[PDB]
Amino acid sequence: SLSTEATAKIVSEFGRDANDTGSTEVQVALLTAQINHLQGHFAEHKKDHHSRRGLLRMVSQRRKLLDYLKRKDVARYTQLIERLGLRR
Amino acid sequence: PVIVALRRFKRSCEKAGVLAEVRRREFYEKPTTERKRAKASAVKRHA
Amino acid sequence: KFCRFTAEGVQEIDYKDIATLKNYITESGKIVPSRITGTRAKYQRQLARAIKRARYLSLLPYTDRH
Amino acid sequence: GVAHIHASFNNTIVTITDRQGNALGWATAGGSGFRGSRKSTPFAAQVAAERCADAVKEYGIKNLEVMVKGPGPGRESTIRALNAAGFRITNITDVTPIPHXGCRPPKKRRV
Amino acid sequence: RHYEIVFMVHPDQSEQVPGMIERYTAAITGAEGKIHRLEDWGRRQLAYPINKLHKAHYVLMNVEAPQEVIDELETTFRFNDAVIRSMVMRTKHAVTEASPMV
RNA sequence: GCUUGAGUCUCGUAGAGGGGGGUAGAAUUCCAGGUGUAGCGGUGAAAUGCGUAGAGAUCUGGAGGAAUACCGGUGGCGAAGGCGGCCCCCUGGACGAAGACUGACGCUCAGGUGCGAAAGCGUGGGGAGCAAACAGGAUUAGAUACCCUGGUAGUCCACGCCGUAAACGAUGUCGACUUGGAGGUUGUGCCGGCGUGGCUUCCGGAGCUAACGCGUUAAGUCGACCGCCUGGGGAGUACGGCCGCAAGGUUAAAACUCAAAUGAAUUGACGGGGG
Ligand SMILES: CN[C@@H]1[C@@H](O)[C@@H](O[C@@H]2[C@@H](O)[C@H](O[C@H]3O[C@H](CN)CC[C@H]3N)[C@@H](N)C[C@H]2N)OC[C@]1(C)O
Ligand SMILES: CN[C@@H]1[C@@H](O)[C@@H](O[C@@H]2[C@@H](O)[C@H](O[C@H]3O[C@H](CN)CC[C@H]3N)[C@@H](N)C[C@H]2N)OC[C@]1(C)O
Ligand SMILES: [K+]
Ligand SMILES: [K+]
Ligand SMILES: [K+]
Ligand SMILES: [K+]
Ligand SMILES: [K+]
Ligand SMILES: [K+]
Ligand SMILES: [Mg+2]
Ligand SMILES: [Mg+2]
Ligand SMILES: [Mg+2]
Ligand SMILES: [Mg+2]
Ligand SMILES: [Mg+2]
Ligand SMILES: [Mg+2]
Ligand SMILES: [Mg+2]
Ligand SMILES: [Mg+2]
Ligand SMILES: [Mg+2]
Ligand SMILES: [Mg+2]
Ligand SMILES: [Mg+2]
Ligand SMILES: [Mg+2]
Ligand SMILES: [Mg+2]
Ligand SMILES: [Mg+2]
Repeated sequence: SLSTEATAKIVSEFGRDANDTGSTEVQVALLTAQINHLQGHFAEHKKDHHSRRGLLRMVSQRRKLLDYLKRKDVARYTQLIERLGLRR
Repeated sequence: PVIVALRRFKRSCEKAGVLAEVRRREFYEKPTTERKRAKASAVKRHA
Repeated sequence: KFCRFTAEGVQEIDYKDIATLKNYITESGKIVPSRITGTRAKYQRQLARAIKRARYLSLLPYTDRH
Repeated sequence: GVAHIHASFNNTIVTITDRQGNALGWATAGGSGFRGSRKSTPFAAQVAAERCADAVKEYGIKNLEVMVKGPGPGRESTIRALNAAGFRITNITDVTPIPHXGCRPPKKRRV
Repeated sequence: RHYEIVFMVHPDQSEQVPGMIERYTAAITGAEGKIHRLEDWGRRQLAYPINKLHKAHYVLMNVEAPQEVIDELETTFRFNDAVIRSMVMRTKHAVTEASPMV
């Protein structure tokens, strides 16, 4: 999992404040960081199917949050995906 | 089971469970069969 | 009966504490079941791990015949 | 010396050895006038023990450590017969091999 | 990360252990680790024969260190023919109290 | 807009959860030697087999593979399949306590996609033990079996394929509600007790059910969405499609034919079931 220090930097970068942990932007940024981190794990551990199920949940959860944010506010959505390097 | 002394040897072999172990290891027991007997004995003591 | 590890409030069993561990093995060196010693389940698992680590380091025997 | 009792379900082998495992003499239930059902009995093992105790008359052994191996009928009666033959039975030790898992055993007999 | 390290030395190198302890802890301290506990139990009786031997010389070390330099130490144990056996274990915390042996 | 559903953060907890790497002890087999001598092995009884070219037994050394006794538990973990020595590395989920944060972001899901025991298939390794096939010995009226002696694929590893099982709780997922009793396991709060959570086993109330039974982990009382059934046989077969190296999987008829087939429970009778 992502460290306390890496988590706290993401929360500061994308949150309103240090305690805005629930923001859609923060959640998406945290999932993105962990998804990106795990690419190295699965490159080595191709048959770790059990852990990969957890990865796919992160992918699905991110998709659902991005979809929520898009219709709630496309301007926030558009910036977020640009900053994180997401196609959508 | 290192050891009237002969009765003491019998008792030490009962407690290590030597003969029970050997008898159980004579023939292969499928995992399905082993789980089945574990359940049946669990139910038994629970009665 | 009764769990001594809950009585003493120990966090871990410690593989180094051979004095204690020797109370939980038979003369054959086999781990004694919790039903006989009255150890609690959580401590029985810690105990089994401690004994196995001690056996590896040759602080306890695996068997009466090495 | 050491008395090694190989007590199987079908037969008993008694080998008397020195304390370094060099064999001095031996006898078996099967080579003592018992075949089939009769070979795998405590009495046949008793008779095997006596004839093995006879087979090492020359070496002049006084003390016997006893090593019992296997599940068979002639575990105890063999030991008694050595005591009856007049050995100082100093030790009785079970050395029956037990795997700590080991190899898959043969399939169950559907008899 | 916190590690507990036991190693057993061949009993005909009891005199080489003071060196070993110095050299192995130079590796830890040089990589900016702590030694939290270091105990030499001396020659003990083995519970079973290891490579014909009936005795061995034990050392305990509780260490805080990077993963990397503990990997280096295990490969040192691997090829050092004096070191007959070793365990490295993670601990949750630093341990400084005297062990039940000492 | 709101915070109660759903999420995020902080700190901890238990765990055979997964992937990778290393290592330990027991045992089997084989090889090399020492001692030793006529049997061993096997069965209901035998025989094949092994043994005087020295077996079996016993001791020492070596090799190699596979599996991890005890702990061990109606114990634990996992979506299911499944997962068990010890150690490390990488990693998934669950749970609890305090608060803070987002603000319905939810539930279900045809098609789709992924995972999926064992056997099997491909290439390359490995091979102790076990063991389809096979061979011999018995048994028998016969015995292509059961039993015995051997024994090849395979079982193991890497990578790929297959996609099925009584893959079962024969019980789809999610949410709410509705008397009790006795256990287990795992958090946590206040003073051996008294609370508060999670998971789980057994009994049983109302109710439900053809009955058997289920019974707050429902087969009760309701709501959302999906999958599926429509007499037995012919048939999960044929033909066509799709998938597969193949084995085959998957989707899936019709003619013809019968008046039943079926579930649960009841009384007997019967058993090479028990008392
Ligand atoms: C597939 N790889 C596995 C690897 O995942 C790991 O297995 C662990 C196993 O060590 C743990 O269990 C073991 O270690 C525990 C402490 N870490 C204590 C109990 C012990 N049985 C399990 N709780 C989880 C498995 N995935 O170690 C064994 C292995 C075979 O290499
Ligand atoms: C339903 N039967 C229950 C059985 O489930 C179990 O219940 C425990 C209960 O004893 C625990 O609680 C009790 O025991 C705790 C022990 N650390 C301390 C607090 C005390 N209230 C709960 N935290 C969890 C339940 N599942 O143990 C007690 C019982 C009565 O036999
Ligand atoms: K070494
Ligand atoms: K949908
Ligand atoms: K083979
Ligand atoms: K009825
Ligand atoms: K077809
Ligand atoms: K019809
Ligand atoms: Mg984990
Ligand atoms: Mg397979
Ligand atoms: Mg193959
Ligand atoms: Mg065979
Ligand atoms: Mg056969
Ligand atoms: Mg099916
Ligand atoms: Mg199953
Ligand atoms: Mg089932
Ligand atoms: Mg079904
Ligand atoms: Mg679903
Ligand atoms: Mg569970
Ligand atoms: Mg009930
Ligand atoms: Mg019904
Ligand atoms: Mg078909």
